[PDB]
Amino acid sequence: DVNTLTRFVMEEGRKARGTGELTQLLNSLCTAVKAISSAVRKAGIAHLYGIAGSKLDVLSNDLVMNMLKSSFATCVLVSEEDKHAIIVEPEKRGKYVVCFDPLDGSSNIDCLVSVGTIFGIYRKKSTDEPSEKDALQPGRNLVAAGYALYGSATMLVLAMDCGVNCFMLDPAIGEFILVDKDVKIKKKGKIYSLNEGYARDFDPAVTEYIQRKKFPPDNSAPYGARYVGSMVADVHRTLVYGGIFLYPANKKSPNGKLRLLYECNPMAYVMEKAGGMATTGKEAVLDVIPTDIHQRAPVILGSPDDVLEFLKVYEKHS
Amino acid sequence: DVNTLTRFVMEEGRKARGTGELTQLLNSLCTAVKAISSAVRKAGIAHLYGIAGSKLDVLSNDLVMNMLKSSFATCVLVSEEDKHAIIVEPEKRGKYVVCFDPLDGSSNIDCLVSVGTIFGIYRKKSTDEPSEKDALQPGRNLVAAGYALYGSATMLVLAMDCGVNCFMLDPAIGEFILVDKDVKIKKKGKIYSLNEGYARDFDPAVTEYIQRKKFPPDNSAPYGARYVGSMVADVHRTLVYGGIFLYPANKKSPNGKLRLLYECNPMAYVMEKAGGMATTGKEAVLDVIPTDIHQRAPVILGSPDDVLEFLKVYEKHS
Amino acid sequence: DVNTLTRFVMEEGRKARGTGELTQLLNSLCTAVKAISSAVRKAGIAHLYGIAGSKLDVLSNDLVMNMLKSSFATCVLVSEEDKHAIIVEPEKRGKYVVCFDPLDGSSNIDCLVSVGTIFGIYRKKSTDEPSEKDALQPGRNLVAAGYALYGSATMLVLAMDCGVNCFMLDPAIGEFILVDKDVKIKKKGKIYSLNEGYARDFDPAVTEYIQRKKFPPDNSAPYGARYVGSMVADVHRTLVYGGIFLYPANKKSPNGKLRLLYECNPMAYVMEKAGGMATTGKEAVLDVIPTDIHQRAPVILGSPDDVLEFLKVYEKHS
Amino acid sequence: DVNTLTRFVMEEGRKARGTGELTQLLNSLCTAVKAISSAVRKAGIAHLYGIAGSTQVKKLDVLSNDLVMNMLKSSFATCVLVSEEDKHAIIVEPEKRGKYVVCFDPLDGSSNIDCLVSVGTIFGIYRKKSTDEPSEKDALQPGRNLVAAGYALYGSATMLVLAMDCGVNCFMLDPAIGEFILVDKDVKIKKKGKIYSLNEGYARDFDPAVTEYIQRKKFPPDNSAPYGARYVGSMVADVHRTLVYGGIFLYPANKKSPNGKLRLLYECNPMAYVMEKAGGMATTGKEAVLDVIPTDIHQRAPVILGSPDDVLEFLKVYEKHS
Ligand SMILES: COc1ccc(S(=O)(=O)NC(=O)c2cc3c(-c4cccc(NC(C)=O)c4)ccc([N+](=O)[O-])c3[nH]2)cc1
Ligand SMILES: COc1ccc(S(=O)(=O)NC(=O)c2cc3c(-c4cccc(NC(C)=O)c4)ccc([N+](=O)[O-])c3[nH]2)cc1
Ligand SMILES: COc1ccc(S(=O)(=O)NC(=O)c2cc3c(-c4cccc(NC(C)=O)c4)ccc([N+](=O)[O-])c3[nH]2)cc1
Ligand SMILES: COc1ccc(S(=O)(=O)NC(=O)c2cc3c(-c4cccc(NC(C)=O)c4)ccc([N+](=O)[O-])c3[nH]2)cc1
Ligand SMILES: O=P(O)(O)OC[C@H]1O[C@](O)(COP(=O)(O)O)[C@@H](O)[C@@H]1O
Ligand SMILES: O=P(O)(O)OC[C@H]1O[C@](O)(COP(=O)(O)O)[C@@H](O)[C@@H]1O
Ligand SMILES: O=P(O)(O)OC[C@H]1O[C@](O)(COP(=O)(O)O)[C@@H](O)[C@@H]1O
Ligand SMILES: O=P(O)(O)OC[C@H]1O[C@](O)(COP(=O)(O)O)[C@@H](O)[C@@H]1O
Repeated sequence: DVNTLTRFVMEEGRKARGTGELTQLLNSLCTAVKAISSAVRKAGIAHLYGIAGSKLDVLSNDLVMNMLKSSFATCVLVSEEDKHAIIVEPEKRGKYVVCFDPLDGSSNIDCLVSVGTIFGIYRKKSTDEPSEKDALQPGRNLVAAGYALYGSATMLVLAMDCGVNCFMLDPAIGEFILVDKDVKIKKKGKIYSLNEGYARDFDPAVTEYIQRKKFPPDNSAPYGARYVGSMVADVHRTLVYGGIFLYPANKKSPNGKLRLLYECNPMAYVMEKAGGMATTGKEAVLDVIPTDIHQRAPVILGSPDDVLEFLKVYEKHS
Repeated sequence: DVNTLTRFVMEEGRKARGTGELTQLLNSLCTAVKAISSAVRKAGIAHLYGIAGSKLDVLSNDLVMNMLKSSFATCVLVSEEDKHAIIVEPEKRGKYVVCFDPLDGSSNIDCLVSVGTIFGIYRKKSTDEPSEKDALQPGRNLVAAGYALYGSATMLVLAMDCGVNCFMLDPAIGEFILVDKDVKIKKKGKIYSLNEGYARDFDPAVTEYIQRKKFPPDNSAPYGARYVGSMVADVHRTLVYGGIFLYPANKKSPNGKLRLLYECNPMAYVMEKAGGMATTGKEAVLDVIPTDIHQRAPVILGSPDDVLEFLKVYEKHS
Repeated sequence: DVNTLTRFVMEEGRKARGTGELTQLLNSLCTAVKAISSAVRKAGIAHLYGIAGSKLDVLSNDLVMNMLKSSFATCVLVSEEDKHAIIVEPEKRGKYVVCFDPLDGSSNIDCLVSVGTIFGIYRKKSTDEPSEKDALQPGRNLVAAGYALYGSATMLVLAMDCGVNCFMLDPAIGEFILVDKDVKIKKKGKIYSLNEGYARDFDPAVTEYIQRKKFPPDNSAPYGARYVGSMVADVHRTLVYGGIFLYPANKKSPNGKLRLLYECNPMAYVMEKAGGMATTGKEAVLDVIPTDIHQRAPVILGSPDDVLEFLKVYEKHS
Repeated sequence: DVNTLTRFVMEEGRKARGTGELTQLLNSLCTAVKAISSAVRKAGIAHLYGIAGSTQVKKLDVLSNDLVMNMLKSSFATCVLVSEEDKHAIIVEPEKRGKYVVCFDPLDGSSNIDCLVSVGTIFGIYRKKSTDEPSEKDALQPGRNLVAAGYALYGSATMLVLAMDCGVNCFMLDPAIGEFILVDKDVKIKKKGKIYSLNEGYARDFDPAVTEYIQRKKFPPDNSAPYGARYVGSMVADVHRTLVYGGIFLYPANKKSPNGKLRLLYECNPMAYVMEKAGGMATTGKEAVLDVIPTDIHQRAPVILGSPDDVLEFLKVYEKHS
């Protein structure tokens, strides 16, 4: 029996006897994602090249912002693309706070690398007039989170309390189809993913863990290496195949590079609902209390056996 | 003044007062590429999931296999998917021999990684009846070669004598728009790309070259690392951004993993026409005389300064 | 401030404090309509004609049937294609009865004429086992009705107690965009639409009315004539421009050609919700109490002044 | 064996050892038709209604004119272009000139496109017969001189119908891959149909031959079945139905439209040419449409076309009343 993201979230919502706002929100997100995919896939590029006579970052941000605002389900919107939190105008305010990265990985989108949209959804916890402060919530408080991946196909991965579900965008009918239900990550994987160009500034624990993957001391096959350079692609692979992903801290970068509110946390939430783990090396990513909406956080995520092994090496150096 | 693949190839052919076969071939290949892109982007997957009540490898092969047969421009077809060369039926025989990987990278299609269609086109040399022998020419003898990348967008990259030109698929109108003319690769890059999971197996030249990239003995910034794990993706980025790509040999894969006929030679050709290089370490990829349509080869290709640097390391250890 | 059919419908549902089934029903129908639109525009047709080597009646009807069964919102499904009402199996049953024409007008689709999907939705309030007799209801009992027209573009027209709203299918993102709110028909129009090839068989009141259009007796401008031959096209033009559409009785169809349950009633309901009218000559279309799910009715609909003019002529003869 | 428009027109050019200009022209047009089709089907309409806030917006009939004009210019194959939209024939800039003269209606029927009526693009292609600088006069040729002609139909599906001396061929647009698939080869029209098409609102102003012929279609004198009526109001749709089911389509001369309404150069001629190559007929009542020597690029003409027996039957009535 065929299932869409809309049918799926409606049935979850009416079982919880909710007000409808979260379903309104995810439909808006879904619509924005579909438009982003059309633009990423370069539909109508011919017109820009003069076919009739006479920004992807920004257009993606513009779609997520406007679609989310017009949902009447949000009050505060934090985007990688905006210096300050966007306060929804009063007559459109709903009860959710969304943090998102509209087109993650676009830094190298000139080579047609996979990119994605990342989102995490919170309840406003206070009745104060809405402010930046409403996004300064730990990942533990997440209500929903996930990502759209613009890869060889476009897929939305959606994480809630009910688990992780994968919807494939059928572009012929603009409908997100349920194709993988209540997904769970391998307890131990065989791929490791991190940018080894930074090896000279590696934290010595990172160096030892990576060297244990390439030169294991126990009969075992060395892990394979993958590193797309686009987080949504690398994390999604980690979830499908298992294994470990790392953007760790070092001495030039005490807090890693990736941003906690709209990269690290949603991915950490997907991982943990998938039975995986996500650490900074000092604590669970979902346990960090943010003080700045654009703050960075180290992230080591993926299969639990692998993340656990990394923390074993990490502690050995602390 | 807008240009398309069909227009570009017709004009080069009209200028060469040709027979029109290569243009029938490249236009048929374009049709097959667009059907692949639609299918890879999940065209109508909702029918497969029961929307009306009621293999990506195989279909892509069938689309290229049939469209080329149907061009009347080919007589021998070699595909990764087929054990032996396809001999076109006499009624449809043309003068060209085509070696292709129909959906390269698809072993990891489950995580929606970038995939691609790699192709290389030869003129039949022998006057014998057509056979597998006709595909055993050195890459030097290539008339045309290139790839279609199914990434964030679908792009066709075609290399001929005139150079390497890049065409974006506008899926809104199904047309390959010329977006980069007469492309040339950077003289020296800032990215290296190889599966370092086989580090335990690297010969000393690769180990030293890779050490040079993470710990440059000269002041400089270390290279960044990218390994998508799909050759079309990794090579295109190399082309677009510069740098070096490597699949050296290892314990499994003593002759290297990638395929000479329909993976290495097309990419080496694209690269050489772009000002780049492509070596096996011992010789240029295009000088290897094949003996078996599916034989493997080591490959180091990319920006010329980076490949020359690798070869100086190779010599030091030779 | 953009708005979608999905967003519009659940916002009407939230306000009504309803059970959700109507939204699940209409969202499922929307999916069917998007799949039909794609097939109607012949996407994937090249696969039929050999692109890779190796019925719109039936296919559209399968799409509506399964999408409606899948919604859990219907219990009795009457369609043009099926001799009997389809009873939904117990575990998928909802409270709604849907009568539809899955691909109205398709008899002449070999000529690429406009076609569409007509639907009408009644509630069942028996507590008896659902049965075909639950579809024998006057149009007055319609909960919702409308149509999807596959014209130069695809539009869904949806009518409820809150009025008529018009949604454009954006094929780039597979979304139904609200483009015309709370629409109302022109008080009087300038187009009359019917098959004049039945002139030898018209009742004299039909004959007199047509003559008034061609030789206006108040010395106004003659009406223009338009007959696409496809009910959805002809009715939609009537809704947008005003005027009158007629399929009266003739020798081959002594009580009309078009079907009361899933052709006349939905169109009649849409007309009355846009401030137009729909009569059989003797009574309001919506007032007919049917005794057979496939029974036919004469229909005259359009702008109220035009229908009243026909009725003044009809009454002069009865 | 699968055949696209590009492949079918290419192999025709190889057979005749041509310069490639006509193929570059039709490929140009095919690109324009595909862009028009995507816009007609409201491709990115949601941006117009603000899914991304405030950031073409032309009116489709204007977009289509730009699309056809630009593509044809860029084909390097045309010297004089005539459009319904521009009062004067466009002279292609010299750098871009080729041998063909093209007359087209970029989005015919678009007046009612707000009701999502079927619409279409019409074209006819001539060679330049003059030796002078290209001028408007170069498009004042009789339909007889047409090299190729046809139309795109933006109906429930998009289809390009292409007529040349080799006959009439129908190519269905596959929007999934942007390819025109040859689906009906060497089409021919039924010798006699069962549908008549014309705007009967103008009955009061009809010529008496039209009145009689139409009354014959409704009240036949020989116990034949009366014809059915269809009239989309959109020439491309009506003429295509005529090509596929047979029958007759009429926009005839009026008391108040002494020269009909449809434009000779880029509406009647291409439809007349498509009919003639498909085994049918196309008359003004007083001559074959294609024989009319035009003196104005925007002059109009009566046009009766369709099944040969039906047009003939009509002319008998026309000769009786003359
Ligand atoms: C765990 O996953 C979640 C996803 C979404 C949401 S929610 O906040 O967005 N709620 C909805 O979506 C939603 C609720 C609802 C109801 C419904 C039924 C009984 C009680 C109430 N509620 C009161 C009396 O207060 C409502 C009926 C029909 C539809 N329907 O089919 O549209 C509904 N949809 C929450 C959780
Ligand atoms: C470097 O790039 C290439 C790509 C393709 C090819 S080729 O082998 O496929 N030939 C073609 O493409 C091609 C040729 C050609 C001609 C043409 C003109 C004068 C002489 C001849 N020939 C004889 C007298 O024998 C032909 C006219 C119109 C078109 N046209 O616009 O369709 C043409 N297309 C070669 C090289
Ligand atoms: C006139 O137009 C219509 C269109 C649709 C419908 S309905 O019957 O299918 N209802 C729905 O769709 C729908 C209801 C609903 C609720 C909701 C809220 C308070 C009470 C209840 N109900 C109980 C306690 O019993 C439900 C909350 C959120 C969403 N939401 O935004 O998903 C909802 N959607 C009716 C009429
Ligand atoms: C009946 O319908 C028509 C449709 C199209 C045309 S044409 O004028 O546009 N010619 C073409 O299209 C076209 C020609 C051509 C040739 C070719 C071959 C031998 C000689 C010459 N010519 C010289 C020596 O002068 C050319 C080779 C390859 C391709 N090819 O497959 O690319 C070609 N395409 C005319 C009529
Ligand atoms: O180049 P690096 O330092 O390896 O970083 C790659 C990381 O940066 C990101 O591209 C974030 O950068 P963007 O601003 O382009 O979104 C992540 O997707 C990815 O994980
Ligand atoms: O898994 P590895 O050892 O890194 O090898 C990856 C290589 O294998 C390939 O995927 C071969 O392609 P396939 O997926 O078609 O087998 C190349 O694209 C890629 O460069
Ligand atoms: O050809 P006629 O007798 O004028 O009737 C046309 C009517 O028939 C219909 O096409 C219904 O028939 P089909 O659905 O079988 O094609 C209506 O859409 C249209 O109004
Ligand atoms: O409404 P009328 O007078 O019957 O004329 C309709 C005719 O006019 C046209 O619409 C002319 O097209 P335009 O919409 O571009 O004016 C033809 O397509 C059609 O045959």
